Amino acid sequence: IQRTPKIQVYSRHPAENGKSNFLNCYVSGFHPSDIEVDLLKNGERIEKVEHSDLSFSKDWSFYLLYYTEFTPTEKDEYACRVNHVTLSQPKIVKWDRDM
Amino acid sequence: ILGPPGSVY
Amino acid sequence: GSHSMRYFYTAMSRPGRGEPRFIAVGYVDDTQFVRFDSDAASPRMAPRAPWIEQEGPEYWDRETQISKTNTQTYRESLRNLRGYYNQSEAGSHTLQRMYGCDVGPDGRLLRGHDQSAYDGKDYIALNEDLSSWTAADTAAQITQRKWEAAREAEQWRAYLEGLCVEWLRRYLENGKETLQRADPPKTHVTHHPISDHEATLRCWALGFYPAEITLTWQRDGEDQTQDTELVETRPAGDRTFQKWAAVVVPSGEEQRYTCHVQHEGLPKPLTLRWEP
Repeated sequence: IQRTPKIQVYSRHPAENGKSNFLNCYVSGFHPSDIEVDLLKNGERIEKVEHSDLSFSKDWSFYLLYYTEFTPTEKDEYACRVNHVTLSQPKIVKWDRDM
Repeated sequence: ILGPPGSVY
Repeated sequence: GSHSMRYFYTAMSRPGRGEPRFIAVGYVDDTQFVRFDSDAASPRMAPRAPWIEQEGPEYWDRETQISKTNTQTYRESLRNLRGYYNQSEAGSHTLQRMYGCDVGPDGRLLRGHDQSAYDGKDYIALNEDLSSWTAADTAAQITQRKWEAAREAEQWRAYLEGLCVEWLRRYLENGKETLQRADPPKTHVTHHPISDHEATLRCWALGFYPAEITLTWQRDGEDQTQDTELVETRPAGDRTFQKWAAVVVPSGEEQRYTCHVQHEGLPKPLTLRWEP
């Protein structure tokens, strides 16, 4: 079967403009495991993004955390861009400080 | 510590 | 109180792109502590938590060899499973296994687990008796017959009641400052006007471990299950987890709503409200 990814974009710590933090994109609930995840800083791909080791939930679906160190501002916009076999085009989820 | 190797499926 | 150890195996074929990848990861509760990946420059079982680092070469050697053996076995298994479902050699497929033991506060076995899935569908599971199997379909029945003939359930029961519980107990002692420490959620409620007559109340739980938590909203003491937006528990990246629950409320009715939080790190459930 094929399951489409859920996506949450958020910070490790409560966001404080000018303070160093981690930007997270959590992808989960998907199957099969092949997935493309990019973190964007104003539309542009951040180069050094790590991720967790592939694992999966009790319902067999996969999850991964992609994260990079960042320092949020009033200006900069952040997002996570996800591609998977279930999506006809990449999905972009904007970081929203309140979510 | 890991479980046991066993039968192929 | 209670604890679990689980291993997660994923074997994924990829015709034309080499042999199937095999990954194994081990957890105690929500803490990953080992990983093996057949694609690594030099494949070996590797530490992923500080408290496992003290295990000796004999430990790492055993785990690496088992995982290298599994790499080969799971490849042969994926070929068998393709055959069982009359599938093309051209498609990619996934075989997953999840197994391990649960123990209570006293370190005794509560129950053992061993389950597998093929392309994300349940395939075969060891029953709670640790002696018999439940096959999902006629393909899995073929596996069940092989496993019966090979006395696999006996081998699993011996592991689950033996090494699994013994080593889980050892890990819990060696990592006791973290594995046996529950961090309670830090909780707060935010308020976001939607319109002149409604607003979102979002109840936050942050910085908690382990992941298991319950966050619910009540209106006049009635649970708001159907009307609550509840996001999946998500990792912060520092071992802890985050979650929120949101409800849309009529402006001026905010005080009728209470957020209720249960977490093992809390003595008694928490009740909170929006505090303007």
